[PDB]
Amino acid sequence: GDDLFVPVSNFDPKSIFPEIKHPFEPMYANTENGKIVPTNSWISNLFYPSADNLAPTTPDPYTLRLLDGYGGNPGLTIRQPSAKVLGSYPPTNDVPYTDAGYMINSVVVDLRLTSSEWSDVVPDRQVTDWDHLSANLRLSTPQDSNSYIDFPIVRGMAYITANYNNLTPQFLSQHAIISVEADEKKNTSTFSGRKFKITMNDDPTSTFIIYSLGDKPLELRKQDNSNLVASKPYTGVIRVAKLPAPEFETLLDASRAVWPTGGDISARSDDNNGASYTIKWKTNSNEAPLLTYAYAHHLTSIDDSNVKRTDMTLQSATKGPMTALVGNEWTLRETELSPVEWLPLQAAPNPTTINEIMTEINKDIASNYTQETAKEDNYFSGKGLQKFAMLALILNKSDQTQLRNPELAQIALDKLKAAFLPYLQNEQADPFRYDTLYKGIVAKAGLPTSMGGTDDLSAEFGHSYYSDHHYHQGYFVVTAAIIHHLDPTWNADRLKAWTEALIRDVNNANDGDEYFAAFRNWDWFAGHSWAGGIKPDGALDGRDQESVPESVNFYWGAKLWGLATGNTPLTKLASLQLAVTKRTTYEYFWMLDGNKNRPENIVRNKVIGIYFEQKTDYTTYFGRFLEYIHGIQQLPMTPELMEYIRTPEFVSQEWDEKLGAIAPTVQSPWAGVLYLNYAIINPAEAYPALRKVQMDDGQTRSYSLYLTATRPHFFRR
Ligand SMILES: OC[C@H]1O[C@@H](O[C@@H]2[C@@H](O)[C@H](O[C@@H]3[C@@H](O)[C@H](O[C@@H]4[C@@H](O)[C@H](O[C@@H]5[C@@H](O)[C@H](O[C@@H]6[C@@H](O)[C@H](O)O[C@H](CO)[C@H]6O)O[C@H](CO)[C@H]5O)O[C@H](CO)[C@H]4O)O[C@H](CO)[C@H]3O)O[C@H](CO)[C@H]2O)[C@H](O)[C@@H](O)[C@@H]1O
Ligand SMILES: OC[C@H]1O[C@@H](O[C@@H]2[C@@H](O)[C@H](O[C@@H]3[C@@H](O)[C@H](O[C@@H]4[C@@H](O)[C@H](O[C@@H]5[C@@H](O)[C@H](O)O[C@H](CO)[C@H]5O)O[C@H](CO)[C@H]4O)O[C@H](CO)[C@H]3O)O[C@H](CO)[C@H]2O)[C@H](O)[C@@H](O)[C@@H]1O
Ligand SMILES: OC[C@H]1O[C@@H](O[C@@H]2[C@@H](O)[C@H](O[C@@H]3[C@@H](O)[C@H](O[C@@H]4[C@@H](O)[C@H](O)O[C@H](CO)[C@H]4O)O[C@H](CO)[C@H]3O)O[C@H](CO)[C@H]2O)[C@H](O)[C@@H](O)[C@@H]1O
Repeated sequence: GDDLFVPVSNFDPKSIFPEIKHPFEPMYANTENGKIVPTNSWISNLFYPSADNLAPTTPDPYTLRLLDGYGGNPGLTIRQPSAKVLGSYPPTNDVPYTDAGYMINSVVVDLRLTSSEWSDVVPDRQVTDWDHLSANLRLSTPQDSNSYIDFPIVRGMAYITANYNNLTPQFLSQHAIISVEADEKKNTSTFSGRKFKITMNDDPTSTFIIYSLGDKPLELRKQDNSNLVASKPYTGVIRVAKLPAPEFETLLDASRAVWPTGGDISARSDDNNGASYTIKWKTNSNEAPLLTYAYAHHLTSIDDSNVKRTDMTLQSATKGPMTALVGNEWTLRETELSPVEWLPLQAAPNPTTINEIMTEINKDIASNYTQETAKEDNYFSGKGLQKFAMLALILNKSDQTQLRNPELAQIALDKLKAAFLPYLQNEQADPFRYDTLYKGIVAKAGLPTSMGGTDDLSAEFGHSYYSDHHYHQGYFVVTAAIIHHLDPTWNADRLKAWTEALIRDVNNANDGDEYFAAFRNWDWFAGHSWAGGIKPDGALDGRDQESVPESVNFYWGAKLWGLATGNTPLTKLASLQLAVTKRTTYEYFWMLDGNKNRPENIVRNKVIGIYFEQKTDYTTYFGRFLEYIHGIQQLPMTPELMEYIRTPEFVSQEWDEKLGAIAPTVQSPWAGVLYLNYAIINPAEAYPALRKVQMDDGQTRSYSLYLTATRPHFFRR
C-alpha cells in the first residue's frame, strides 16, 4: 500500500503569519520532553487547573477526575457510568416533538485511588509524557518527589493502572463497601492477598476487582464503610477493574498482568479503493494478550484476524456499549471511500432547468461580494467565499455541467479572486498569527489587548483558543482549492504556502513537520473530529462537537486541495478521514431507528444535538429551535455532503419524524437549508420550494437549484 502519514509541506509559517506565544500556558506539563501540548484532545484537561478539580478526562469506558476534594483524600477518581440521567427542557413550540433534551453522567466517586499519606496534604500533579492515545500522569507528595503514583492513562483501558512508589495505598468510594473477598475466600474487617473483589451499595451494583502486581502482597483494613487502607508504604503496580458481569472474572484474571502505556497509529491506502489505519498498542510486557475496550464503530470496521472479540461490555460516557477486544494490534478498514471530487456525480442538470439555473446564477454573480464576504469575523466570511467559489466552480467546468457563459464564468472567477485576495494577504478584519507554544495558527481577535485583540476569549468563536479551527479553516481551504484548480498560476506560491499552513494547522499527519502539532482536530480512537479548544477553568464535560457537515467540509477541502496539487497521500488521508467520519456519524450523531448506542428517548430526536465527552445536549450554541438543531447538521451542502455523507435512509427517517412537519412552516433562511437537504430524497418537491424560500447566508439559490436538478431521480413536479 501507500503511506498517508507524511508531511503536507515543511514551509515555515513565520514567513506569512506574524509570530506570537499563546497567552494561556500549560500549567502541568513536562516542558523538558520536546512534545507539544494538544489543544483539542481528550487529554487536554490534564494540563490545566480546573474549577473544583472537576475537569473529567475520559479514556473510556472509565472517566477520571484529578484531585477533586470530596471523600477527603485527594487522588485519582474513577467513575464508570452504567446508567445515564436524562433531563428535559421546559416545553416550547420552538422544539415541538421532544421529551429528552439532554443526557448526562452522574459525577460520583465510584472509586478513588489515593494514599493515607495524603490526609493533610494536597499532592502535586504532573503530565510526564503523552501521545495521541495516552498520557502518563504522576501525583507525588509535595517536597517529597520520591513518594509518588504513576498513572498510565490510555484510551480504552479495561483497568486503571497505578504504579505506587513509597506510599500507602488507599481506596475510597462514595458508596459503601458491602462485601470484600480476598484471594477468593469468604467474615472479618482486615484482609490480605493479591486479589480483592469489593462490592458496593449502588444501583445497579458496582463490583470492583483490585489486583496487586508488586513483589509483596497487600494488606487492607476496612477503616470505614467507604475506605480500605493498606498497612505500609507499598512499591509496585496496583490495578483496578470493574467487573462487568460475574462470568468475566476469569478474563480479568488472565489480563491483570499486562497494561497499555500508549499506542502508535499509522495509516495506508490501497489500490482496492480502500484505506486503513492501525493502532499498535504499547505495553509493559508481553507475557499475556492485551485486553482493550472498543467503540461500536471499531467493532464494525476492524480486521478480525489478529484480535478476539469478547462478550464483555461496559457503557461508555457517550458512545454506547464498548466491547473488550483481546490483542495488541488493531487494523481498522474503510473499504469504500468517497468518489466525490468537485461536482455532483451527475454533473449536468436536468435540461428543463438550465434556463432557470442560468438566470439565477446571473443574479447571484451580480451580488455585492464585499458585503457578502467581508463580514465581521472569519467564519461568516468563509461561508460567503465558499458559496461564490461554488458558482465559479460550476461555471468554469461547463464542459461537464453545461452552464455555458464564458463571459459570466470569467466574471465569477474574477470577483471570487478579488474578494478572496484580502484573506490571502492576511489583511482581513481578523488576521491570523502563528503560535509557537501550541504550534498552530490562531486568529488575533480573541487575544489579550497587548496582542491586538479584544480581550474576549469568545471572540471569533474561540478560534484564538483553538476552538472551531476546522469549521473556520474548512471554508478557506475549499475556496483556495477551487481558485488554485481553476487558475493554477494566480498567486501560486503564496497560495500554496497559505492554504497548506491552514491544512497543517488542522490536519498535520506527521511530527516531521516541526511547525505544527499533529492531528489537532482529528481523533483516531473516537473516529471523528473535536471542536472545543482551550477552555480556561476546565472543559467540565470534556471536548465538544456540534457541526458534523462543517467538519466534513474541512476534510472535503483537504481532499480538493489534494486534487488541485497532485498530492496523493493528502487526497487519500482526507478520504479515509471522511470514511471514518461517515461511519461514526451514523453510530453516534445521526441516529437511525434502532440505534443501539442511545436511550430510546434520545434516538427519537434523530440528531444528538451538541455532543460532548460527558453529555449530549439537544440544542445549539445559538438558539434552542428545532430548525436550528437539524439545520446545523445540513450546511454547507456540498457534493460531499449530498452524494456521500447524508444518506437517503436517514434523511428520509428524519423528514418523516421531525422535519416534514416544520420545514414548510419555516419563514427564515433555515427554510433553504431544510429544503436543500430534502432535495436528497425528494428533488421533485424540493426544486419548486427552493425557487421560493429564503437562502442561508452560506447558500445561493442558483447553486441549490443546480444541486437539486442534478439528483438522478429528479422530475418536473
Ligand atoms: O441576538 C442578536 C444577535 O444574534 C445574531 O444572530 C444569530 C446568528 O449569529 C446565528 O449564527 C449562527 C452561528 O452561531 C452558528 O455557529 C456555529 C458555532 O456555534 C460553532 O461554535 C461553537 C461556539 O459557539 C462555542 O462557544 C460557547 C459559546 O457559544 C457559549 O454560548 O458560551 C460558552 C462561553 O462561556 C462557549 O463555550 O464553542 C464551540 C467550540 O467548543 C464552537 O464550535 O462553530 C461554527 C462556527 O464556529 C458554527 O457552526 O453558525 C450558524 C451558521 O450555521 C449561524 O447561523 O444564527 C441565528 C439564526 O437565526 C441568529 O439568531 C445576530 O447575527 C447578531 O447580529 C446579534 O448580535
Ligand atoms: O439568543 C440571544 C443570546 O443567546 C446566547 O445564545 C445562547 C447560547 O449562549 C447558549 O448555548 C449553551 C451554552 O451557554 C452552554 O454552555 C455551557 C457553558 O456555558 C458551561 O460553562 C461553565 C463552566 O465553564 C464554568 O467553569 O462554570 C460554570 C458553572 O459551573 C459553567 O456554567 O459549560 C458547559 C459545559 O461545561 C456548557 O454546557 O452549553 C449549551 C450546550 O449544552 C449551549 O446550549 O445556548 C442558547 C440556546 O441555544 C443560546 O440562545 C448568545 O451567546 C448571546 O450572545 C445571544 O445574545
Ligand atoms: O435561551 C437562552 C438563554 O439562556 C442561556 O441558555 C441555556 C444554557 O445556559 C444552558 O446550559 C446548561 C449548562 O450550563 C449545563 O452545564 C453544567 C454546568 O451548569 C455545571 O456547572 O457543570 C456541569 C458538569 O457536570 C455542566 O454540564 O448543562 C445543561 C445541560 O447540558 C445545560 O442546559 O443550556 C440551555 C439549552 O441550550 C440554554 O438555553 C443563555 O446563556 C442566555 O444568554 C440566553 O438568554
